[PDB]
Amino acid sequence: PLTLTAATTRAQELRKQLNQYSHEYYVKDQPSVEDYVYDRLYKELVDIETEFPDLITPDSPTQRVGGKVLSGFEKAPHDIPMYSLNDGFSKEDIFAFDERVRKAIGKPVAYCCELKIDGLAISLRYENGVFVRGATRGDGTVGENITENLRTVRSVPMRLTEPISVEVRGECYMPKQSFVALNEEREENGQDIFANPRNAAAGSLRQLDTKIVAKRNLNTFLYTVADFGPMKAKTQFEALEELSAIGFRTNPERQLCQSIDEVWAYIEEYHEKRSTLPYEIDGIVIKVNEFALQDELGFTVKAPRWAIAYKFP
Ligand SMILES: NC(=O)c1ccc[n+]([C@@H]2O[C@H](COP(=O)(O)O)[C@@H](O)[C@H]2O)c1
Ligand SMILES: NC(=O)c1cnc(OC2CCCC2)nc1N
Repeated sequence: PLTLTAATTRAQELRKQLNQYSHEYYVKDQPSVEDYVYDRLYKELVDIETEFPDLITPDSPTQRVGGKVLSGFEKAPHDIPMYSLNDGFSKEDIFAFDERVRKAIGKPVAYCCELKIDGLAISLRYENGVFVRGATRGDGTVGENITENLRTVRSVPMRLTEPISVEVRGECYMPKQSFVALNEEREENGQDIFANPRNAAAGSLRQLDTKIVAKRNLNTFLYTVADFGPMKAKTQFEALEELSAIGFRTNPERQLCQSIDEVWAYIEEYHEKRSTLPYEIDGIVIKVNEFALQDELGFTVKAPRWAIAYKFP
């Protein structure tokens, strides 16, 4: 037989090994083991959880399939507000942004450049390493609590590597290939298609039945922390490294540019690589890298003064 005692220990072992495999596959996009190895262990875990349902834990990989059905979403306040971004549309707009930054700071300034992921802004809160809240940006100060749905998003860690208390923010999006596939499925079932993957991702995260959301193939890129916790980064480039280090999925295409000249070249570089990417972007986000200089520039009412988004038409 398998006793409750033996199963309690073995279950944790399985959770640890499977989540590590899930990390490599969904977060690093680089699995280490063949699928059949994962499926075999996963099946063993499912058997144990079926026999002893009390052994089911929130960080168990079986829970990714969802199950809960909400009546509605609760309000999710952001005490550290989630701002939006000021826009630029021309090479002149970007150089003018740089001129304003140098005027305010008084010296040449480095920019961390990121692809602008076209999706839904999310905030992920963790207590002692445990996922405890997921939320939409909403209006910047109050969004929707979509914790249950984001449990189904495989790149989102249910328990972090270290027991750290942090809230991080990024983009949840639907990959192109999944957008294509979902719309076909809607065509088959007599449904209106989504106009674009941004809309598909937003309609997905608005679903109240978490079982549907788990089927929707959503993914994430994290790019900032609202509350730092123990985190050590002093620059945006450092933050992105640290975010990867504690277990989040980050976008590999960011670059540290030491002149506005390098910024526009980045912009031209990816303005064309755009088509080759598995996800949609609507532009590029230019951030003053040093956090000390970001604080110095501060925020307007709408947006940070230390950033600008170059939009593609
Ligand atoms: N490390 C791996 O090879 C790995 C990890 C997670 C999921 N998968 C694959 O993804 C598919 C669905 O798995 P999950 O819904 O449990 O994530 C399965 O076919 C599974 O084999 C593979
Ligand atoms: N859509 C994106 O990919 C994206 C959006 N926003 C930001 O930075 C904002 C975060 C709060 C102040 C600057 N970075 C991004 N990469």
